[PDB]
Order: sequence, then structure tokens, then C-alpha cells
Amino acid sequence: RQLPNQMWMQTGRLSIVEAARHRQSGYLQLRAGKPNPAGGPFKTSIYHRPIVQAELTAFCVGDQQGIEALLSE
Amino acid sequence: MQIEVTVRNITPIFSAAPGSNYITIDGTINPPPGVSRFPLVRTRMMYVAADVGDGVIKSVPLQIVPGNTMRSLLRRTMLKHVIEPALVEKGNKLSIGAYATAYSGNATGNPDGVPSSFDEIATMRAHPFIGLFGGGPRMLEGRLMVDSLYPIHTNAERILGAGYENEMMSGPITQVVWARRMDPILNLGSSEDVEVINGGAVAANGWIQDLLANSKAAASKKKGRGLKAFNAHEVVIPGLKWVWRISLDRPTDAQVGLVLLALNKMTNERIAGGHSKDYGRFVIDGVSLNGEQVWSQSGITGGEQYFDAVAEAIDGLSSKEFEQFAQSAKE
Amino acid sequence: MQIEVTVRNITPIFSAAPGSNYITIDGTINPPPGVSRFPLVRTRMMYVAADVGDGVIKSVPLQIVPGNTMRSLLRRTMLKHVIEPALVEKGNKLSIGAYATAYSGNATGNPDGVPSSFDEIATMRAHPFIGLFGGGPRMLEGRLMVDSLYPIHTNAERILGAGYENEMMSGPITQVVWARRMDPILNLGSSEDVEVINGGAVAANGWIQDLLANSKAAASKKKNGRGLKAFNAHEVVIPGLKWVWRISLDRPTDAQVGLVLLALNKMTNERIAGGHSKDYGRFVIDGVSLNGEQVWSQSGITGGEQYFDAVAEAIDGLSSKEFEQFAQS
Amino acid sequence: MQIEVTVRNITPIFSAAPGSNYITIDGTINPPPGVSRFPLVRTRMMYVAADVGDGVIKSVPLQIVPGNTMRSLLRRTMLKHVIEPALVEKGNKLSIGAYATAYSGNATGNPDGVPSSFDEIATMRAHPFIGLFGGGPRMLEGRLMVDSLYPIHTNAERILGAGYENEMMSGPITQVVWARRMDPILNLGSSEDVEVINGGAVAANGWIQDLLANSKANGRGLKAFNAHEVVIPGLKWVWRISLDRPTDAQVGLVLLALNKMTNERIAGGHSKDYGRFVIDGVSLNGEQVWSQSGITGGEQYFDAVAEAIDGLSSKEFEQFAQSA
DNA sequence: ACACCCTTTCATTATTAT
DNA sequence: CATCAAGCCTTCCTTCAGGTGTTGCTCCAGAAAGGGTGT
Repeated sequence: RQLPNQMWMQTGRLSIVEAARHRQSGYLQLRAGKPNPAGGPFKTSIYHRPIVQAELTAFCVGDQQGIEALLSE
Repeated sequence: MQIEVTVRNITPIFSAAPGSNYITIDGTINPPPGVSRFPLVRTRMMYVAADVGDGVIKSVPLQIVPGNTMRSLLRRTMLKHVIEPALVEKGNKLSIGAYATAYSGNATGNPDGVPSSFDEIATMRAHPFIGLFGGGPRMLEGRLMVDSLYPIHTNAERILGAGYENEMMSGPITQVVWARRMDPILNLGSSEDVEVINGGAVAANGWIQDLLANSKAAASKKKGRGLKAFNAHEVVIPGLKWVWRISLDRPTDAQVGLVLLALNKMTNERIAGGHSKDYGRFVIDGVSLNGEQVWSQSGITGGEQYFDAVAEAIDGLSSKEFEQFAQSAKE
Repeated sequence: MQIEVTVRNITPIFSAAPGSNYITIDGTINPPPGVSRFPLVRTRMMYVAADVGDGVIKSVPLQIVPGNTMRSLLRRTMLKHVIEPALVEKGNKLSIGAYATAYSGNATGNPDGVPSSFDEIATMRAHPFIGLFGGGPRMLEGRLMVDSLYPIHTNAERILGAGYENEMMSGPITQVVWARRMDPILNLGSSEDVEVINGGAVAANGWIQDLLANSKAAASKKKNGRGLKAFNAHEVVIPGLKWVWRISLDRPTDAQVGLVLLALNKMTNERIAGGHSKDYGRFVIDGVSLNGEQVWSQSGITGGEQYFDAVAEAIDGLSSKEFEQFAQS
Repeated sequence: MQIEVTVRNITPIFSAAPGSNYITIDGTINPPPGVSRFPLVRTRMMYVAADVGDGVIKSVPLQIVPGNTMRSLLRRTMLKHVIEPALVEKGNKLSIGAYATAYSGNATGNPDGVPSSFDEIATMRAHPFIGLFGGGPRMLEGRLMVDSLYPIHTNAERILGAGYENEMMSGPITQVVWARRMDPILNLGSSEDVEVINGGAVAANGWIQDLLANSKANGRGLKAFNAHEVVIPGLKWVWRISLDRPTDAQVGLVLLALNKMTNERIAGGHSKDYGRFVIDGVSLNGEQVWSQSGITGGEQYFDAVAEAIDGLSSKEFEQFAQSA
């Protein structure tokens, strides 16, 4: 580890405002009048994934030329 | 809709920055401790990456008015001048929570996490005023974005881009202004001057002995607060040309018409603060509506369809939308 | 295919961060308890490795916009400016699943796993919009990587690599901006001020007395209704600085590159990372290097004609049934 | 209401600015150390943005009187001349707290962090004087916005919108004016000049000895020599007195203050008669309402303020000044 | 008649650094 | 028409005022299960 381990918050939110505009215009065919951030298509969800900046060392048995081309891609 | 208006403050700008700032008697900002320092309320400074030298881009101060302050100024201008006259000239009336929602965004703290209906959100963003300032208990996304008031300065050169290289200021942009707050009865000099005071000379002399005892207590503390308070405050110098970038994400015709009506009624409004010292007085000398100059001295004299749409929509303005905006699902 | 987008923030950048951060009246962030601390919501920052002034690397705070935020910004500007206008022009509509798939990548049309044949995986990965993000019930891997918006700053020098030492900012790129909510009933001053209110003076005085009762209740509590008086802080990234933005398309078609190019053409109306009421995130695009070839002009993008022609033939050939069969079946 | 008080100072304006500024024998201000350095107090200077090359706008210092000074001057000629005679003529007497809240903004330097009830705010802002000047322990906002006194100068071209395009003074508007205080016991001369001091001439001799002691070496002798920068007399200034949704009594009180504005000094340098000024004009939202006898027109404002001072009472000042 | 939608409904701790 | 003085001194700041109150966040990031009803 080159860095202290930190945490990435990320969220998934479907835009309720844009969906309301599209539902009024009819581009979105949604009969339901109310969103739900707890669950469903409009679930605003929060999720935290751990983050490390480090040096990655792997030991194996393989041809040097073949691995180098794959990891160069 | 990318409204870029340019104003000229004819009186200093005092958007007071919160802090614990001091100043010497000479004018050095935040001196080292031990020297006699006076309280200073600095104006609102932002930091900005600017081009000093050649490619030596640095975070330099630029003293501004916050976009929250300018947003509330635009809101209260279109409220006191467009929304409320058209709402009193008919029989409509607001609840106290609806007034609170129309002015502060929300009717209270403690909002409901339950969202609002899709038809509700579409109708409220179709509203002339609610779609600009979407607050409420269920937090709408208001379609009006209000920028900070930036002085047209070299330190904002990366922000302004092009078209402002003339009438651009440089160098120092602010000024410390001092205030005395003199005790009133020290100015008392005669029996004719003291006849309005209960007791006359007795109460005045009693306050004088109280002042002497307080000064002795303060001298004992150095080695209850009086009416002598000498202090300073940093303002932005007047005569500056400022820019202000209103924007509207896919507006209704009436909403940008309401913004134009508030900009036309920006006359005799104060920008941030210092009401007693007249601070914040300004003259708009430009409005550009997607880049076309639509400000004469008489008024806007352009963008007519926005004005007819907002006239037809404040004709149809009522309190029902304001009341159902302010209504909490929890309450 | 690599696209480098160099932008310059015209307004402050504020990508809000979690956590209970506090600040005093002076700018001391997270003061120790036993002092007046105020709620602060900072910009999105991550620690990054940097080697400036020394050969070794240290963890420095770099204030960025997340790649998820810029990815959804690219998605939303393609939908708002290319995809939905084209679909409205053909008169096509989207279902709940197709909308939650195209606009959020969500699998709520079919929560249950949806099996996709390698052939249809190939055809939807060759779609101009669907192959860029994938998602939906199938959870298709997108052709598109949207990296974080990195400020051109000495902290970012490991991420930036070479070629950015000019116009490289240094020091702190953040500033605490103070915002308060005034109670407007306290600013009521006259009968003409209050006669738009039901009740008027009696309701106004009831609000005042309720506020003073709540204030005395809070003062006795210190030694649950929240009023409208608030005073808080939010750290922003200062305006005027320069950012890089990496968009790498993993073996794309020409129409997908054309769609990202149309996004960068129409993206000047959009805002980065929110702060919407304070106009935060407004920017201009200063450069676009298309595989290292600078293609950005002042008026959109000049050149790159095969991508524009391919995305043109894609959007006249675009219908919603691709989105419905990408979501449902 | 917007009020344009064009005044002309008859005597040199001196509103002293803070700062340990200095002056030489000549006119060099704040010199390098080692030269003969007399203390200088300068007038209040306001940086304003004006064209320097006619295409470039820079910050140029302009001498001003502060809006705080002009505001309290207006409050004192409005209070001392109208409010106090109306209170003593009806027998109304204020407390010392209400007296201080009248001339200053409040009675105590600690204001209570408490909003006042709306009926109190409505009665206070419908009051003429209290509506003009807010404050108090619960910190009312007044309706009067008083700007600084700007000289009509080419430095204030961006400050002054229109109407003065031919009446702009140009050049420097200040002069360093020198003052001193000799020790009078050095200037006796005669034994009949020491027949009024006790101890007589020898006692005066002792004072001279102290001066001789102070010529060799914290007490300070009377012999002082100093300077003050003043604005030049005869300058024409523009005063902006603005009003936020005013009642007619409030505008009438402002016009009563400007009507009998003549026998007042713009504050600073009282002993040298420095604040003496005359008013060349008063504009009431653009119309010229000033005459040689004072303010003509604005009749409804004068009748409203005349009906306001009748029924002016102590109890409103008491409830304005009373802390919660 | 089944997919879409609007309301209940139920689960248990616990301190906090920067 | 030319010099001849072509300054000397000494003052060369004084006292306080050298903030006060208030804000000192809000909320949500569930998803069956049991009812409806709308194509």
C-alpha cells in the first residue's frame, strides 16, 4: 500500500425531475405518479466501496513474452 | 437560457464574510498578536485560479457577492415586485408556511423524505416562480441557476473568457472603511441638551460614573459592554463593473419572463448588505439574452415574447400552487 | 479510442461528500469538541499519490469530480441532446424498464436475471448508445470508460502524467463558501409586507412567538422542530481552473465515438456535479484531443467527419425498440 | 425615495482617517525613515473606479465624508431640532436608554439575539424617526440608506450617473494644513503677565526648567507641531439619501432635517469651523425641490411629518429601547 | 387475468475520529 | 555689468474606542405483501 485505504461513495439515482418531464411529455410511458427512493426504478441508492492505491505483485508460471503482450493491452 | 447581465455598483459592496478578522490602526490585515487590533468584517472574497505572469496560474483573492445572496435578491425582487402585487390585486392569499416556502425555499426545517408526485413536479417546474426556486418540504430542483456577482477584473479573466478585455479592472479592488460608534451622552453639553432625559443631569451623570467604573474594570482586566465601539469593515470599491450569470435549464417562456421582470425591477434594490450605509446600490448597464444585448437605459426593450408570457402567467397566478407546494406530506 | 477533454470551470465545482464535517466561524475545518462548530459539506476529494519535490510519493488530497458523476453527465447529455430529441422526432416512447435502463442503467424492468445470447450481446454492444453503458437487466459491459474529472494540479501529476506542467495549479484548490437561510417572517416589516399572508399580523406574530418558544426550548435543552434560520458552509473547488477528463472507448464503432463527440458538442449547456441552485459546475470546453489529435474548435468540433456521419446514420436509424429489447427481451 | 443633496462646503472638509500617516517639511506623505517626519492625519479617502487613460479604469482615491458620519449628522439635526423640541413641547421625557437608542442605535453595546414581535416591528417602522433609523437591542432595520458624501469630481464619473456632465471638478482636492501649539509660558514676556498665576514668575520659571529638562532627555510638553490633510473648501459634493418603501412622515422628517441643515457642521475639525457647508440643491426622486429659503414642494411630506410630531410620545422610544 | 401501482410493515443496535 | 548673502531651530502627537447576536442542518438512500385497477 502506497496510500491509506479510503472509501468511495457512489450513488445510483434516476433523475426524478427528468422523468417527470418525460412522463408529462409522454416520452416515458409510466402510469405511476409517485417515485420511490427506497426501491424501484427511482431508488436513490448509496454504496461505499473501499479504495486502495498500491503496488500489485503476482507470482505465476508462464511465458514472459505472452503475458507482456496481454498486460501491454 | 444564459442571461449575462452586467451591473455597475455606484456605492460600495459589503457582502460580509464570516470570520474572526482584525486590523491594525494603519491598515494591515490580520496583524500578529500583541499589537492593538480592531475588529474587521471583510467583504466576501472568493479564491480564483488566475493568470499572473505567464502561465504561473495561481489561486488569488477576488472579492464577490455570493450567488446565494444574488439568488435571494432576485427572488425577493420578483416576489415584492411581480408575484405579490399580482397576488394582492386579486383575492389570493398565502399561508405563513406558504410565504416561508416562497421566500426561504422551505416552510420549516425537518423536511419529509417522501418525494413529490411526477405530475406535481411537472406542474411546479411549469410554474413561473416555483420552477425557478424549487424548495418546499419535498425538495424540487428549481430550474434557475444563479451565479455569483463577479467583478470584471483580471483575476476573473479565465472565468469571463472573451469580450470583457476592455473595462477590466486590475490591482487592488477593496477598501477598509472605519466606524466609530460614539457614546451619545458624551456629546451632552448643556442643561438644554439634557431636558429630554428622565432626571436630566442626574441620570446622565449616573451613566457617566457607570462608564468610569466600566473603564476601570476594563483596565483592571487588561492589567456589560459600553456604547463605544471603534471598528472596521472591508468593502469592495464602487464604480466597478460586475457580471452576473443567470441560467435556466430549458425554461418555460414565463419563467425567463419573470427573471426579465425582476431584472427590470432591480432599480432601487441593495445587493448584499450595509443597509444603513446605502451599500449595494447598483446600476445595470447590460443584459445579454443568449448573447444579444437587450438592455437600454429605459428598460429591457427586447425579448417581447417572454414578457407577454409572464404577463399572461401572472394574470393566471394564484395561491393554490403555492399552498400545495408548501404542504408537507409529513405534516 | 481515447478522448481527452480539457475543460475550464467557469463557476465553482461542488461535488458533495458524505461524513459529518464541521467548521468554526474561522476557517478551521473539523475543530475539536468544546467549541462552536458548524456543519460543512466538502467537495469530493480523494487522496492520490504524488511525487512533487521528492522522488517518493505521498498521499495528497486531490479534489475531483467522480467518474460516476461524469459518466452519468455524459449519459444524460447524450439523452437530453441527441437520443430523446431523435426519439421524439420518430415519435417513439420508452417504457419504465427502457427508461430506467437508458437513463440510469437500472435493472428494474426485469429484476430477475435476463439471459443475452453472445450474438445479441454483440449487436447491442454495436448500438450507438446502448453499447456505451450497457446496464439494465442484462448488465452489459459498456464500451465506454469515463474517468474522473481531474484538476490540472500538482497533486494530480501522477494521474496526469507528462504534458500538463504548463497551466498546472498548485496549493489549495478549495474554499469554504458560507450560506445561510434567513427566516423571512423575521424580515417582515410592515402591514403591506404581511397582507399577502392569511391572517397577516396575527399569523406573523404567532410565527414569531413560536420561534421564540423554540429558541428558549433549545436554550434550556443545551443546558425537535427546526426553524428556518440556518447557517452552514460548503467547501467548493475554486472557479477558473483547468481539468482533464478521460473518455476511453474499448474498440468502438464510429457511431459511438460520434455520439460522445455530439455530447461534447452539446455539453456546454450542462453542469458538472451539481450545486445547481448556486450555478455550480458551469464550464467551457477548452480542448478535445481525439487519440491525441486536438479536434476542439470554438464552435463545437471541426473535423472527425466519419464519426459525425456514422452517428448521423445511427440517429436517423434509431428507434426505441432497441431500448425495449435491451431492457425487457 | 431617492434624495440627491447637492451641497457645497464653505470651509475645508476634514473627516479624519485612521492610520499613522506622516508628512515632511514639504508635501511628501509617509516618507522613508530618517527624514524629519511630522504626524499627519488625512481625510477619509474612498477608492473609486474611474477611467485613468479614458479606456482603462483604475482605483483612484477620492476624498469623502463617510455615510456613517453623514448619517449620524442627519440623525442629530433631525433629532435635536425636531424630535427633542416636540418631546419637550408635549412634556414627553425619554429614559437615558431611550436617549442613547435615539442618538446611537441602541443603549447597550450588547444587543439581545432575539427577534422582536411583528407588531413591534410594524409600529417601529411606521414610526418616523425609528423607521428611519433602526437598531435597538433586537436590531431593527431602518428605512433610511445614507451614502457617503462624494465630491462631484472626475474620479466619481462612474459613481455619478448623469446630470453633472459639465459640472465636474478636476485635479487634486486636498491640502495639507499645518497646526501647532506653543507652550504659552514660553510666551509670557512681562512680569505683569505672571500676576495671575500663583507662585508668580519664579513658579513660571520652574515650568521653563522642566522644558529645559525636556530639552535634554510619559509626560509630554505642550509644544507640538503637526499637520492634517483637508479637502479644499468650495468643493461641490453629492449626497445620496435613499429610502426603502417609506411612509410620508419619514420623508417629511428627512426633508425637515435638510431644511434646517444650515447651522450644522459636517463632523470633524470643530474648532477650525471645518464642517461649514451650504446646500445648492435637493432632488426628490429627480425633481429639484430646493430653494434659497430651503425646501419648496414636498408639501404632503411636511404635513405628514407635522401630524407625526403631534402625538410623538416617549412610550414608543421606551418600548423600542427596552431589551427583551 | 396479470402486470402495474398504492399503501402498511417489520427487523435491532449504538458511538463517533479528522 | 560681475559676487554677496545663496538659513538658522524646533516642533518631528495626544486618547480611546482595540464588537455585539445568531446561526452551531434537514432527509433519504427497503422492498415484500396485501390490497386495488387498467390494459
